[PDB]
Amino acid sequence: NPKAFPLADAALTQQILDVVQQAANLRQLKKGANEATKTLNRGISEFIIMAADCEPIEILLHLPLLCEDKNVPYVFVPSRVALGRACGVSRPVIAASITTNDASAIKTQIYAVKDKIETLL
Amino acid sequence: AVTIRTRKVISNPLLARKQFVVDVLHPNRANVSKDELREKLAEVYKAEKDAVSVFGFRTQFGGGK
Amino acid sequence: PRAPRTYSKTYSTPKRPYESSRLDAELKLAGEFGLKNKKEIYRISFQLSKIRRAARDLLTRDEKDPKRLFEGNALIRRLVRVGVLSEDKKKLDYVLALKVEDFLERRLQTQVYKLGLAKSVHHARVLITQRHIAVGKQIVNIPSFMVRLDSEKHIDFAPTSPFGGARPGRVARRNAARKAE
Amino acid sequence: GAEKALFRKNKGRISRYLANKCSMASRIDNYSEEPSNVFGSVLKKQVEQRLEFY
Amino acid sequence: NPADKRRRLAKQYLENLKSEADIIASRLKEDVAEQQGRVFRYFGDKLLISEAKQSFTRVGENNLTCISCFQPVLNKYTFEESSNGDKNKGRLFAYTVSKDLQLTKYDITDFSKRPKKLKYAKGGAKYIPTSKHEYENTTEGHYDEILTVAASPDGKYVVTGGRDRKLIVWSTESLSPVKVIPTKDRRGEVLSLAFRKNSDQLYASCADFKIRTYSINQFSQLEILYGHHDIVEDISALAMERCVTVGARDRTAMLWKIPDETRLTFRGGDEPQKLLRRWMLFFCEGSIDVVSMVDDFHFITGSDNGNICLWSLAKKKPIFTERIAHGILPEPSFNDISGETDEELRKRQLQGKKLLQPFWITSLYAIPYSNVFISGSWSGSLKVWKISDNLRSFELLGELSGAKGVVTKIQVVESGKHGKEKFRILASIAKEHRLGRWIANVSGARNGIYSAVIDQTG
RNA sequence: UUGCCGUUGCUAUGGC
Ligand SMILES: [Mg+2]
Repeated sequence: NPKAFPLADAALTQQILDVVQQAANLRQLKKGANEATKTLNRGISEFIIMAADCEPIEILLHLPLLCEDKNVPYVFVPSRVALGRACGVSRPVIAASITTNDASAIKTQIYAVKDKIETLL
Repeated sequence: AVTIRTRKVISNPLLARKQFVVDVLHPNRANVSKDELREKLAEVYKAEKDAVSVFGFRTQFGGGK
Repeated sequence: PRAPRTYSKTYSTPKRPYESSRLDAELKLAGEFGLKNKKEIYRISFQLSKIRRAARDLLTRDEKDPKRLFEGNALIRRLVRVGVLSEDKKKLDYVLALKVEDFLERRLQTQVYKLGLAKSVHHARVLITQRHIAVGKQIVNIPSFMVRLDSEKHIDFAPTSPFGGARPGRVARRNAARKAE
Repeated sequence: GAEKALFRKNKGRISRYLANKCSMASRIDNYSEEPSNVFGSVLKKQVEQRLEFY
Repeated sequence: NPADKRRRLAKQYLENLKSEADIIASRLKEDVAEQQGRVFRYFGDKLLISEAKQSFTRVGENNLTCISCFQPVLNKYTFEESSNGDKNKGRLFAYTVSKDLQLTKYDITDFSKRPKKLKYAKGGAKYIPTSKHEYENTTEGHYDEILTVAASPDGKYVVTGGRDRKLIVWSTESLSPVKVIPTKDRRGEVLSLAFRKNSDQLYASCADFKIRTYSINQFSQLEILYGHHDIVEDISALAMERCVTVGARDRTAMLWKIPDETRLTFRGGDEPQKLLRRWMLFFCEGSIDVVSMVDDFHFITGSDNGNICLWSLAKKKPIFTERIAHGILPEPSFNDISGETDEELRKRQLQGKKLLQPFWITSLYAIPYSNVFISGSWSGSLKVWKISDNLRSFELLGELSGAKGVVTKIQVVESGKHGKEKFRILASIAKEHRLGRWIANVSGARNGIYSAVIDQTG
């Protein structure tokens, strides 16, 4: 019913943000709504993360429209300041994207989180 | 650096001594000869070197302790 | 004289080694898991057969039998600990549903491959046998080493390994010395 | 809108900046059952502060 | 015979106690209690938070990032003060850093009076290294954000580092740079500094996932410590070499035995599902953001879920936890959550209380070997807590609402006789968090040093 | 007591 949906819980958000920090270290993270849009256009995004406290929320609702069209999992986190923190950027992030790479060193947990996100959807 | 940890310490006044198992962490080193172990234990327990005996030392597979 | 030290055979020859379907099966198992020979497959099969025969015998016993409860619970705990049996499947019936592949994946070789430390199962084998892999703080050189759930997260390059932060191996420093000279 | 100069060196920076603001403005309108002009006003005001800066 | 010498020193020391007055016997245990790594300053109950004289002093420089305070101390072993010189007898100094690349020192001797500026030094683009090589990053001044400051216990040097991957040590009297020690790492940005109490040893936490140990008197590097899987954000030290650190998102607090070259692991591992079941809002910890050692055998940490955790060396898990210590953030405004004209539609987007999140513990400082410690946030008040006698739990002693903004670093200074001691709390206040500017601008936040003098009566 | 701009006393705090 709410526009931000599904919204990850306190437990689930941690593992998602865990993958986010690991991805940032390995240059496998795309930060910001504009970048996430580009990845969805290219079909190189494993899944998309959004912040449910975006002010206003609407300016990132185009990712959900893109996502299930391309059959890409997505999920919302309560906080953007927290999301920006894990991203490694000194500013809040309302949306980010995990780039697809089957040769990545952190593949396994990416699929683990992705499986849960699919279940939540 | 090398560290010596004493475990399972028992006080045997029957034989007038203290027994224990010595674990020696020696990163980046082949092993510690009984002489250095004796002088370090003597310093730690504040006794004469001749009063310290050490034996039965085995380095685990892979080295380091 | 001194008392005997017991010994046992860890593998048994099959009832019919010459089945073509079987031969293809060991071809699969060796190829995918990079096993040196058939004896490894036979060993794993023998262990699995012992386990499942014990499970069957336990099942034959009536429910609530103290022997059944105790021994079945012990077997399930061990199988969960080694990781073949998943947490949500703690019943003796699913033990009978185990397969050789489950044990094979838990081998340190396969785990090293999956974790990304090696680019091939054979690369994993050569890395292990060359003393580059350490579980926790200890170095393991045995591809048949079985990894536990807790041990799985601690697999890493050994401190003494050149890949693990030690000095370069003999070839590297030899090449550097000749280049400097 | 770069063929009809809808958004139009320092001038070019404004155009790219304005284009971004127009993009999110479209997002608010499209995914809103009853869009309001409250955000567009401040968003345009944000452009104005960016305009005077250059 | 040196024992006679100890007897003379003990005899003179005994005469002092008689002037200070059972009472003599207790005070004898207290003075040596620093040797025994246990809490021995039980003054929380007698403390008077409500009557604290709070003051906020504005400062020009932006985003005051850290503060280091120097206190001369009488040494029982030699019965001499720690002052560097006879002029500095009983003179209290505070050093501050900011994101403006400026060092400033203040005189804090007079508790009743606000901090008084003495000297400053400023960095800028002039000090950028031309070489572009790590080992030649040896310019006299800073060029990037200065994050930390620490004062030597001897009162002879003050040392600062930041994102320039440099650690500059300056003379306390003139703030003259005497040595530059590059970290010699591409990502080795200094995040925290801690001086070993009553020693010249300095422990530096760097962003390259390592801890570096230096000797200031020799102006040389000693060792590097490894084991953290993420940035080492904070470090605390006591008289003993068991310095503690927290690795941020690795969610693991680490105690380093330097001479033993070993390291003890500490992890929270709390989960809301069990907490709710045992109850039958709780926010799961993401990262540990501050650490300070109450004791040689105990320490405390703050998280980014607002959880203050008490620890003991014996046990790996936390011994006591205080969830959402500083409260929950204000709810996002409905007028700004969505662009819908209808207000009820906007309220639905708030999604009840699910979007609510807790404050972060930006600062957490404990007076050494005491039963009281201070925590800070941008909630707008400093909270003072008291640990139980058994060291198994702690309670909120009180609050000080004077501070308004992010509390980058909290310091405490004491003066007066042993029986009658006045405690003055100095906390650097900024408009943005030290490590970066994630935080939304807090209404009213100002750049300044917050001061609160607390009197001790019972 | 502040880099700048105000208010408030003869000192204290509002904004960037
Ligand atoms: Mg070797």
